[PDB]
Amino acid sequence: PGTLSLSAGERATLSCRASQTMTKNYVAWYQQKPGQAPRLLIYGASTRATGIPDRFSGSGSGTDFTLTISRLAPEDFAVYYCLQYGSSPPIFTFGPGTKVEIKRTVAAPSVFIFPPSDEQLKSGTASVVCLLNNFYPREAKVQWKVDNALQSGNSQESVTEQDSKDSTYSLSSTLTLSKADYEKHKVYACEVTHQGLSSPVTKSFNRG
Amino acid sequence: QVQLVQSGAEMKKPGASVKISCKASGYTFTSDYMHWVRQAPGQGLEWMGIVNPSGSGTRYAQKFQGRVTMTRDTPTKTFYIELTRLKSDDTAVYYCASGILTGLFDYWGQGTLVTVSSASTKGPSVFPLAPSGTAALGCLVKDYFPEPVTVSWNSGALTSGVHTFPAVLQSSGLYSLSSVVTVPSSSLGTQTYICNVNHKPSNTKVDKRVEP
Amino acid sequence: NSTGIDFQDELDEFFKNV
Repeated sequence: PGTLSLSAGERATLSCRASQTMTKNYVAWYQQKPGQAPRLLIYGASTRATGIPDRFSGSGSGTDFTLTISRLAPEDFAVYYCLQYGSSPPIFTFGPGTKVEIKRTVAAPSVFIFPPSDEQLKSGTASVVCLLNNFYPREAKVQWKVDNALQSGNSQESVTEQDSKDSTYSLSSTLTLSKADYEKHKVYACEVTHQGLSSPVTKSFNRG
Repeated sequence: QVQLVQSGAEMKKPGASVKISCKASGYTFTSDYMHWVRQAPGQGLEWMGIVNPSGSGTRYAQKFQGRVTMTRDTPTKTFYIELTRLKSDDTAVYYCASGILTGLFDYWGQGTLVTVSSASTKGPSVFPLAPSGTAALGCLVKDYFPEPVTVSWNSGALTSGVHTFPAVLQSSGLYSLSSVVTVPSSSLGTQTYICNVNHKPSNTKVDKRVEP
Repeated sequence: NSTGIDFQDELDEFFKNV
């Protein structure tokens, strides 16, 4: 379900892959914003729900159904879901969500590395954190290195929702290992790759 | 106005059962089909079942057939779901929804988080993320259960540049989270930076200063 | 007739007959 990037006032057309022509015209579209309940926009393929602007519209026949946003207002940016339903027997099947996001000028991440606190090492775990601040587009690759050894499977990633102000993303990667393994190595680095970086950026520290 | 109010968040061990309520107000509760919809964190929506206005007719999604039960009591205007044999897969926010206008989902409850895990309630540990143009610093909110956790800086004095990342579930079964803030580098010796983390489920509140 | 009342009518027919 590929994410859509577009500026305000652009057109978007979401498609729903029906099975057995759905039934009659029983397809609906829901919009959800982070931290919020979904809101119905279209049902019955084409009739709008109460309070939904005319800029939303639905259409289609057979297996092909479509939600068109003729021009995106700032409040239209959200995740959109297709709902196929029927009456005999009743059934209601959400499709995968499609995020619609604000397109923006490219912005390179600012990278920071944080060595584990002496507080945490007292407890026997060592968490190294790599911060990527205010970047667009969302696609970014963090690559931990420990004594020139590429790492995999010992880190977890987290990404903020697009910022209300500058429409940028931020990412945090936490490399976690035991205090014993942490002291067997000297150099810790996270290498960042992004569309805004002409060359990969490496932030690093030597333990102690 | 139609209003659906669900019961509060629940914590369950695997294999246990859970029963969420949904109290309706502002309408007769005798006209509308009701639905239960769930959403795992970071995932899509998933329909579970439907109940006819009398409550004598139901139709669950096939995945939950034999383990879910939905009921309705008009005199109390309450809608119920009962999920059993809970697994970690069942961790989700559960929504009740009324179909009074279309027969679909026209009005929603606020939702109820149900966390199925063998882990027990646990307040966060908090560790500084020390700063080395602009500087960065933060707090590592680690090994807490369950969600959610709220974080603030200087008890609301700081907002610009703050980022509080979504929690990630560790292999231990406890959640971990980081909150960061960008500041001018000159202020590292002239301003006190204190993260405030409140874990409501454990009623734990911790403050942590972040020196260089 | 409008789509909202019609689908609820079909749902009424399924549950009345099962």
